[PDB]
Amino acid sequence: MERNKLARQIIDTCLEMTRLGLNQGTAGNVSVRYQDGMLITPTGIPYEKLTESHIVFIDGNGKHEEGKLPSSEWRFHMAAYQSRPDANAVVHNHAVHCTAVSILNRSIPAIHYMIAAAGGNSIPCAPYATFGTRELSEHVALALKNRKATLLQHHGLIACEVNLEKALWLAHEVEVLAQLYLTTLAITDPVPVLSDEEIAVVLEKF
Amino acid sequence: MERNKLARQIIDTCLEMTRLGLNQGTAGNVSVRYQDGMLITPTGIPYEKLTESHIVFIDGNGKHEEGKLPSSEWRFHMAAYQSRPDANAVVHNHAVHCTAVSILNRSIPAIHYMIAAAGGNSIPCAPYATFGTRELSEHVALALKNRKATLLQHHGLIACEVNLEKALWLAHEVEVLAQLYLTTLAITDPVPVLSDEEIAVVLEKF
Amino acid sequence: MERNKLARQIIDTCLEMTRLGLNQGTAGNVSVRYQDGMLITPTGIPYEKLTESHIVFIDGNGKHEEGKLPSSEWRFHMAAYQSRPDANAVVHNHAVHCTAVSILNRSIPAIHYMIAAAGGNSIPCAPYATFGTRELSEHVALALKNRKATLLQHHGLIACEVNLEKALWLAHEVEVLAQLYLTTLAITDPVPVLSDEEIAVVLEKF
Amino acid sequence: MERNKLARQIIDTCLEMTRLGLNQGTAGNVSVRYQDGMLITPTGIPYEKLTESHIVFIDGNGKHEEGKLPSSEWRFHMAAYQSRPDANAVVHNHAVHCTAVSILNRSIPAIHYMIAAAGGNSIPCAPYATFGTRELSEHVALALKNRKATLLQHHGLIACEVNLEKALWLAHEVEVLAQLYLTTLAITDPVPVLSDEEIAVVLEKF
Ligand SMILES: [Cl-]
Ligand SMILES: [Cl-]
Ligand SMILES: [Cl-]
Ligand SMILES: [Cl-]
Ligand SMILES: [Zn+2]
Ligand SMILES: [Zn+2]
Ligand SMILES: [Zn+2]
Ligand SMILES: [Zn+2]
Repeated sequence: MERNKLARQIIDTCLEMTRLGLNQGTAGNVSVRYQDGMLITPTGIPYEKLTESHIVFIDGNGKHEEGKLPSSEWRFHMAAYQSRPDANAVVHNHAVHCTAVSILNRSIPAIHYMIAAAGGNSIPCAPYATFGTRELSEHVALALKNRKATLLQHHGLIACEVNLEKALWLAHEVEVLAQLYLTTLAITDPVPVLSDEEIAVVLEKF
Repeated sequence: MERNKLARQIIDTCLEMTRLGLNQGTAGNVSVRYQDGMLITPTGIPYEKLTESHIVFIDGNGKHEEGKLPSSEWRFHMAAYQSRPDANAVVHNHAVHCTAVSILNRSIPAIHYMIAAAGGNSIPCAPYATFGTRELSEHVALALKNRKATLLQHHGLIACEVNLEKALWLAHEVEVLAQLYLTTLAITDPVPVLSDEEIAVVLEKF
Repeated sequence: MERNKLARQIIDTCLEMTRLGLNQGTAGNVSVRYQDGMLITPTGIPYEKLTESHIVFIDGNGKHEEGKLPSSEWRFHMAAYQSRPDANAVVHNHAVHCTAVSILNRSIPAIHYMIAAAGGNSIPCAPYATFGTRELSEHVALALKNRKATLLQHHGLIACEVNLEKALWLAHEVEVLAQLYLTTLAITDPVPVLSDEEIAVVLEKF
Repeated sequence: MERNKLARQIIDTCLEMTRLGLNQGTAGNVSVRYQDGMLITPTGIPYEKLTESHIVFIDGNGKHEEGKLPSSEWRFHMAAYQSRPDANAVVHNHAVHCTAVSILNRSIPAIHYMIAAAGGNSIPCAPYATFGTRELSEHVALALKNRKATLLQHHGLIACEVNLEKALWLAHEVEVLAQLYLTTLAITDPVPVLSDEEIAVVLEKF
């Protein structure tokens, strides 16, 4: 674990996240668990201007290194890490389809077998609270108790995994599931779903 | 403030606007406040052929330099500048989702907290008037009185900010909000929204 | 008018058409009026393998040069040229949104002022007939009598103008109008439209 | 037929499949009939890291070469080859629009004349069974009896042809048909379709 290799990967994740079309508009933030705190993207610097030197470190007490301002949404990354001790990377964005489903304040049900990737038969939707607020942190910490990803009402998506690319994958996969959901929901409501049992089998094979 | 640095930035904005997919089809126009008038993109020259020498200057009386024809939609950029004395850059386009919402002649309500970026709890929709017409100018001037962005009925979007990239961001952000609106509107009407008060809090934190 | 400059432009149009996302899937065909016949893209050669030598010439009697097979849809390009003597370039594709509207067998009404670009207050939809059939030719010739573009039922789009880039623009603009149509149609039917008179004014300013 | 030329083409297909936007999210798998077995993409290696050496060979008894793990979905490629003895390439993905239609568990009817490309007047939808399961193999083998492509319920798409690019084309064409279907279905249900007879004519001209 070297501070700079981790910093390079974070910028690469931010770039790749723009490449898949998850980033752009409000823009997300990425972080990796590090030492006692975490390394997180800074607030207000477009991925283009980013460099290893812009990545900020927040320790265990929420104290960030002097002269650097972490993401304005840094509080819930810590809630992510505290809630899922197995997570080493948190990716947060305001991707279009995820955000739209959270505007309807709905969980995404087992419409496709890959939903097992988040750890169960659903992608939850955490209740609304002002961004960067402590109450929002509880909402998300509670949602990630049993799921690796959650939607944030009238907000976006937050997904975590053991490393950055698996976290990016998950986040990207949740956009896909969100889009399949919106698309079929506009034709039939409720949308057909796989039973909990089939999901159990898939979870088994995963 | 150097005429040519500003001209280069305008072409870059036009290029970037095509990159985000806002431009193309009818095509937009960009301008920056300058001296007593403004520097605006010329009518009928695809971003590709553009150069610093094509950027036209219109003074305070609406007089443009000889041999150059400004954008056919130059009149409402002036209405933008006159209405918002704090705006130094106006970006206008006919982006797909913004235009679709203006076809329904609806304002975009507080469906996501970022709507506070336009200065309030909504993105208005100005009434229709022929393009390049003076009546259209009033409609837009009235809409931008209290908002940094407005939709134009059966037309498109017009957004302004203190500089070009913030204006481009806003314009891009309004497309996102427009798309979240259409998507959820096709499933439920009315779409859930944040109360004016929550918006007030966000405006506070912004 | 040099056979090879025209051939290079056609391949460029085919490439650009793929770039805007109009081409791909079934794939389109482009042609330019030439001498007594026309120069048209050949059947079954992906834009990538294309070269000036693949562009085929069909004379006035429908006879093509030996050893080269023109587009399987060459018959209606001739109907385009015969119907609109002012057209020097025909672009045909099976773009997604245009094709979807033609599946509903609906004309696109005056939902946006740019519809005047096709020459009136609507984009018609020609009746169905097997592709490469002579009856299909009449359907399209009749539709282009008074419009520069037309949709083909359960088929796609065909647009013409005085040169290739204006034809490409139009075709691209019709996809935009098609998409605005589908999007608002899924929320309200009928979709609000500009009166014939407003269109008349726009036609005047165009 | 050289093992390595085939391996290079498979990686190129995987890359191109990402380029059209079919791949990404769950990710697909490609294979080519080879000797007594087939050459298939390996499980868990992003197209970027892929190389000729990662392509795995499974013989006729389902035995794969030591030290290499084939795609977790290799069983139904064999069902593809056994069902369609004329197929030499199978492309499988979880493309967005195909998957959404299979979530509704609907076949795609003759909404556009190109549907004849799959061999008839429809694109079927095979019933659900756990991935990599033998029962899923029967479902797909039965569906491909008379069609070159089939959708897999709550899963994705599987298309085959005589070679890789024709298989890629078909797969891409099915996404298009899937999208035209969803789009018009959200406005009218049932969506207008061409009669079996018209399809017969097209099949004739194909
Ligand atoms: Cl549970
Ligand atoms: Cl107000
Ligand atoms: Cl008329
Ligand atoms: Cl049959
Ligand atoms: Zn956020
Ligand atoms: Zn305009
Ligand atoms: Zn065609
Ligand atoms: Zn699969």
